This record gives sequence, C-alpha cells and structure tokens, in this order.
Amino acid sequence: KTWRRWHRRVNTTQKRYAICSALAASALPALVMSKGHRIEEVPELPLVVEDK
Amino acid sequence: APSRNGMILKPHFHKDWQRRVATWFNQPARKIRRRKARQARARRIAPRPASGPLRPIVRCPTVRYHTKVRAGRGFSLEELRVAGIHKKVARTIGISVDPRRRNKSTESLQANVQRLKEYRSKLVLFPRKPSAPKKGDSSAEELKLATQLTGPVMPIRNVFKKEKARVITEEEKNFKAFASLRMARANARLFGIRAKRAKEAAEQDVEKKK
Amino acid sequence: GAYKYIQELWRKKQSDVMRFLLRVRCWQYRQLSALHRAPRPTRPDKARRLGYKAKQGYVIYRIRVRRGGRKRPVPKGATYGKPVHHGVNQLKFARSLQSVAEERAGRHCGALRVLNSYWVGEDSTYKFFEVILIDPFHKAIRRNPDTQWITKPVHKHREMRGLTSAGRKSRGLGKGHKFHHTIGGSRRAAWRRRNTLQLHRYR
Amino acid sequence: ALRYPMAVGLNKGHKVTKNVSKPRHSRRRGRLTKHTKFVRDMIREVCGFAPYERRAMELLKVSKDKRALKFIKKRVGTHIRAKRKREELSSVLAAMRKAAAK
Amino acid sequence: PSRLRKTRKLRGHVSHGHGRIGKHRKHPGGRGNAGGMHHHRINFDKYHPGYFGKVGMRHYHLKRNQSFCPTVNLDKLWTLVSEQTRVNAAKNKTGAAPIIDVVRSGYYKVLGKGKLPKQPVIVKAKFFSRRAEEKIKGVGGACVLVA
RNA sequence: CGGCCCCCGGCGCGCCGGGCCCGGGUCUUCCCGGAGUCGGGUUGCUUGGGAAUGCAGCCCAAAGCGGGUGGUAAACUCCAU
RNA sequence: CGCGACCUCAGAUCAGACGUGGCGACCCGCUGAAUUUAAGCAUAUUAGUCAGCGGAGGAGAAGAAACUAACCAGGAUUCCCUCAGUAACGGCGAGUGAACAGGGAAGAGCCCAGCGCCGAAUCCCCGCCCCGCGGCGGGGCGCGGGACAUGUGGCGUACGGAA
Repeated sequence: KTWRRWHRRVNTTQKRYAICSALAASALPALVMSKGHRIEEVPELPLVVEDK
Repeated sequence: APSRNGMILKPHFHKDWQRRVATWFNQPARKIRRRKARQARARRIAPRPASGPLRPIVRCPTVRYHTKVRAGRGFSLEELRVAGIHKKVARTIGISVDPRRRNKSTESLQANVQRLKEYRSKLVLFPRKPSAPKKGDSSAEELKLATQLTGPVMPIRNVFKKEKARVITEEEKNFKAFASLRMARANARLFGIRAKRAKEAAEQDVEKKK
Repeated sequence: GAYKYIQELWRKKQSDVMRFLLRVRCWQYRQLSALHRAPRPTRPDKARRLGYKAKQGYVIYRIRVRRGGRKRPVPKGATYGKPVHHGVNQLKFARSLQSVAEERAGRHCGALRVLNSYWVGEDSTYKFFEVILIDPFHKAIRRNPDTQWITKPVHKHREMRGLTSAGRKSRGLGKGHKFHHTIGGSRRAAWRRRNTLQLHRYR
Repeated sequence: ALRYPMAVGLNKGHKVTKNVSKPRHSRRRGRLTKHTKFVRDMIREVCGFAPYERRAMELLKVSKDKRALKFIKKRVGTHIRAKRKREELSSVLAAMRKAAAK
Repeated sequence: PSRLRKTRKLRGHVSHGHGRIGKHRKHPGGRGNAGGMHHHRINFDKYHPGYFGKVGMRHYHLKRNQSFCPTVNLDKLWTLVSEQTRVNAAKNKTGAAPIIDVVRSGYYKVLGKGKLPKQPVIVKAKFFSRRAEEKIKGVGGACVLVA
C-alpha cells in the first residue's frame, strides 16, 4: 500500500548528537584512512583555508 | 480474544476505511505551494506589510485560559470612534474592522485605542498622486523606507507587571483564605434559599399585624 | 406604501376574507394543468421580497404538487432484509414539498433558472406554489450588475443541487450547536472528514 | 476588611469597570412602531378575527378563563404564547364593552 | 527489518509456529471483545473489574474549560521564580517576602504537599488548600487571592 | 544573471469621446423588519444529542418592550447573546 | 351588433436567443440495502456505505450569526493539529461517537424587499450617423415601438439610516 511508514522521525538532540560525533571524527586521521581516503600527503587534517 | 491483561481496546476500523485513506505525501509540496504564493502575495503589495492589516488586543474567553492575549478578528466600531477614524477608511488604510465585537470593559478599550493611536504615528501613507495631496506624507519620509514588515505588524507581547517586594503586615496575616473561600462557596449555594426563609417570615410578620 | 398592508393581510389566513380568496384560487388552479405559466404574480410583495422585479425577463410558473408523504417504490411487500426496513407507508421524503415544485419547474424549463418560490394555496390533495424563473440571456438581466450573477455557469440548476431557500432548509445546514453537522462543506463533507483517517508522513 | 477579588461567590470574576454604551440597533427589532400599529388595527378591522379566536370570545364573556386558556394552549402552542394571546383578547372585551356602554 | 522477524526462522516448519492439533483458524474465540458476559467472563472478571454496568449521573454538554484547575505543591514553589529571588531573602533586615504569582505561570490551586523552607512569602492564586495555608502561615507568609 | 528571431498578456505614461461634482462631526424631526413562516402536537427517518440533535408528511397555527438560543421536561422571575 | 381598450388563453417554418447529450477522479441534492460483527439473532453494527437517479464547476459546497460562551468574554466561511477515542449514544453488549476553546494556513465584505424621498427621473427592441468590431460594445439622432404605477432606477439594510 501507499500508506506504509516510509518516513522516520528522530529527536533533534539525537540528530544533533550524531553530527557532533561526525565532525569530531573528521579529525583523528586513523578514522579518515579507515574510510579509505588518501591523506598521506595532506599537511594537516583540519584543512583551514582563507576566505579567498 | 483477549488474553492476559491487555486494555479493552475499541478500534474504529469496522468501516471501509481503506477507501478513504488520506495520505500526506503532499505536505512538502503544499508547503512550497503556500510559501511561493506567500512571497508572490508580498510582492504585489510592495510597501504594505506581508501579514496584512493590524490585529487588536484580545483576551481569551473560557476561564481555562483566562489570561492569554490573542490576535483578534478586527477592531470594533466603539474602539474606532474614540480614535477618530471612520470605519470605511480604516479598511483602506490597513486596519481590521469588524462590526460584531462588543465592548463590555474599559481597560481593554484603551488598550485597543492606544494600539491604534501609535499605529497612525508610524504609518507611512503614500499619496495617491505623485504630487502629494493634503494630509499625506513628506517626500523625506519615503526614500528611507522601501521594505515591508515581515511577521505580524506590532507583534503582541504577553506581558506581566513586575511586583515590588512588599513587607507583610500583621493586618494581612489575620486573613484566612480557606475559611473565607468555604464561606463564599456556601453563600453562593444558599443565597437563593435564604431569600425564601426571610420572605415568608416577613410574610409571617404580616400575620402578626393582620 | 401598500406593500406593508398586503403583507400583513396575508398573515391572517384564518380570517374569513382570506378563506374566501384561498377557496376561489385553489378551485381555479385545480382546473388548470399541473404546470403552466402565470403572467403576473398572485402575491406581488412576497415575490419582491424573494428577489422578483417587474421587468423584462422575469418569468413565473405555477406547479401542482400532490399532497402526502413518500410511499416506498417497491412491490406489494418485497422489502427483503432486517425488520427495520419493512415500513413503506409512513415514510416521509427528506426534502420539502415546496422544493419539489422548484425541482419540477426547472426540469421542464431547462433554459431558465429558479430564484425562489412561495406558497399560493393548498388543498387536501394538492399544494400550489409559484416559482420565479429568470432568463439568463435576456439583456435586461444580462446587463444588470445586481442580477447577472445568475448568468454564471456555477448556478446551473440550483434546484437540482438544493441551493434555493426551500432546498437549503432540507439540508440541515446552519451556524451553532443546534446542528453540529454540515460543519465542513455540507452534510456529506462533514461525514467525510470524520471518517478519513489522516495518516501523516511521520505519524 | 480584606476585600479580595474572590473567584467564587456573589462577586466572582476579575474586577473590571464597565463602560456605559448605547444599545445596538439590532436589539431594537420587535419594538412596536406606531406606524405598523396604524397598519395592524386596520387589517384586524378589515378581515376580522380568526375562527379559533371567535370561539374564544364567548369563554371570555362567561368568565371561564381557565378553560379559555386551556383552549388557546391546545390551539396556539406553548404557555408563553398561549398566555399572551389571552389578555389582548381580554382587551377586546374591554374595548368593545366600553364602546357599547355609551 | 523483516530479516530479524520470527517468520524467517519458521521457514521449513509445517505449522509455522502455531500448533499442529489446533490450527490457526480465522477467529476461534470471536471477533473483537466478543462475549463480555459469555465464554470470556473469567478474563473480564479477574483482569478488568467494573467493566459492565452504569454508575453516576450523566452530564450532557461537559466542557473541560470549566473544570480546568492545575495544581502545584509547596515543595516545588521556589522553582516558579528565579534563583536570585530567593537568595535575596532573609536579608537586608526588612523581611522582603517576594510575591510569587501562581496564576501568572499557569496554575490555579495551590496544595500543601512538601516542606517549605523558612522564608515568608506572598502567594497569588485563585484557590488554596487548608493544609496549604498553615504551612505558609507557620513559616510566616500570607496568602492573597486573585481573580 | 548564454545569445538571436517571432506571437500573446498585464502593469505604467500620454491623447480623444463620455459619465460622475457624490465627505465627516454636532443639534432637531422621522422610520425601521422577510407567514402557512416560527412555534406546539403527532408520525417516520437520521444524529453522540439523551422527556425528541437535525430533516420531512398531517393538524393547529401566531406576536411585536416581540421572537430565537442559553445540551432535562414544566411553571414563575432576573439576565446574557 | 358591431367597433374600441383591458384581462386570461392559443396558433406560428414569425424576429432574435436559450436547454437537451457525454465525461464524471473531486463536489452537491436525493434514494438506498445485504453480505459482516454481536461467536446465534431481531435493536444495534456494517451504513447513510455499495448500487440507482439528477446537476455543474476547475474547483464545488459553505460563508458573513435568530453563533460560541457565562469568561477580565470572544466574533464570516473553508482546511490541519489538539480537544478525543472525550462528553454522549448503545439487548449500556458488540461497538458507535461529536462539539467549545487554543495554536496555525488563508483572511474581504456586502446587496435587496420593506420604511421613505425624487415629475418613470428606469429598462428592452428596431431604423440612421461616427469609432473599433475573430470574447457586438461606446456616443449622438429618431411624437420609432414595447415593458413598467399589479413598481423600474438613485439614496438607502441593522455596523442604524434618511431629511
């Protein structure tokens, strides 16, 4: 039927919980290589560049 | 066939509800349809507020709420006659006018008058002709305002009054709230019957004379 | 003017002057056909209060309606089912008899449109009504801003959909706690909203 | 002393002053104008009385007001309309007897 | 997740987890709450007492707005106001006695459950309890009504 | 937020031919209510509406400080809309 | 024994227009069950649902209170949430089952009869002239006809209005 429960709602604190853990896992380069990304030549993992 | 402690449930599924299932997959498209028409509504009235005409200060009925202040249907004619705006001019200038609203109180009347009085002060009435007629606005008031007012015009603040820390006197301490409340509850019940015992006794005092 | 007295005279129907007039008229309309055109209104003030104006294009008809309820259109018995639906004699039609007169006037004359109707007499076997019809294409109504709303195709056959005053009362619609139905669009729409189970995206 | 705005008993509700206001013109309806009074007596003069009122003329003549009121109650409807029917017909007796005892 | 359902482990078993002697028929006991008095009486007696019969009077047009009366106890009374209100009390050699408006927050009746710390107060509420007063009056406060 | 060529539309400006010279406040004098309709009885259907929520057939059938409503029928009296 | 008005009623291959039928997902007005449940079954439930009939529209219907409320009162209608699986109905069994208020989306009010006042001051049709005419209109000229006093048009509708 068309009226199956297609959508799932998650609490806003829980949705904000995973994004804090996702951003904090963008550091710790053992996590980034375990995803498969080639980081060996990056001078620093938290790459911050100018507004240019 | 219930078994081992469930609630006695009464599902209202005995009708043919499957023919009348209302799905809500239109919700994101309806939100875009309402929003894209809301922006288009605000662009046709370029200097006018997007929310529309001014709403009055209105207190709730139904003593459950009894304290909240809503946005009303419109300003009553008794409120408009105090402010000096004719009821057929307030519609054109941007004031919500309804004829049904009664005015039983007085503090709420001045609340709506003061809302209308300072509304005329901040209002920028454009002249009909580019050459401005009488009682319009100066050209200096025009050029620094080319924007609308997002949200309701003069949003209604549900405000309270801050109290001074009063020093309790002994005159206040003698008051009994529970004893006076029970006395007043009993007086309301017995007000009508006590009016009967007095009148027949007074009619029995007529028997003393007659 | 004289319109006030004619109104208040017609409210004293039990008075002997009106019993003579109601007797002569109901005798006269019984000898005619069940549907024919009247040239001028029998009750002018009642026609004007309902929206009739004496100008070109305003037509009126008169329709005889049989008195009684509604016998169920089934053979002798033949009402197979539970004993609730075994009654065929004491059944009353849900729509008013005056609205039937509007219904039959527009069925025979599909070119015109009914505004409203009013009572002109009754007998023990018949009820007489006069229905006001409007030419939609006559230039007297077509060029009049007050009356060219009926020329719109939205008001096609108002007598069929129950939009006249006689058909509006049969729908049981109105404001307040006295009804508690017809609270959506109509009585059918009120039943719809209370029976469509709203399933959201997130529930 | 201790005059507090109690929520129950003979003065309940928040204490607010009430402004004097003219009544709405919608409330005026139902008041008898002399013009429609000037119309209504002529209609009663022309077409006369109803058959149920003409039968109730004699019960007012013989001072049988309890049976006269019971007849009107079965003939008109509720007791409020049945009562109000009685005195105006009783005013017909007073007007006719005074106009005959000259 | 249908892959964690019991139906996937039941593939192969003839009866599909519903008995071999008594098969899973359509409705053995009856549809819904069939037989409140008959053949299901024991379940209704020893698990839902008082299900059958009338009791009390009938109030036809009952509106929840008249019977609205939210309650608050004296133990959760200083949470109605900010923390700096109560620390600015029992001080300044005045007996400041701050006013806590119960109706302002959205409660009507004040009940006497809990222990009130020793600080005189002024409470503004539409209703009060007898045991509510003697705790406030015992502390040294005063109750003021409002409509 | 690319280009070129056609067709249609509305908003602005000007010209011609017309229609329209139509306000608010104070005081004085007038007027203002839709009938076989409301309502009542009965019957049938419907409704959560239960001493009848609503709709219909029959009978009775009005008034104007009147009438309707104020979820229990009826009588009396203050009110509210 | 005729002519001439008026009222009612006809005949038209009269002059000029109008309706029919179809689709019918959504809507409106009727009519309208039985399967099924109640472990039977008759009230109930299915259900004012399936079927049948008529009617239009791009939306329809409804719509500016003979309203809700008893409050320090709200204020057309339509839709969502909530009230609520609640008040209430029900062999008080199965089951059925709203409404007020509040938060929102949207938000626009009005017109007649009557009462009155203005010389019918009103409207329809035919002929002529000017303009544009592939949604037949605007202005002027016609003791050119008709409708209309059994009432057209202007002011004017409960928020009072008129002089």
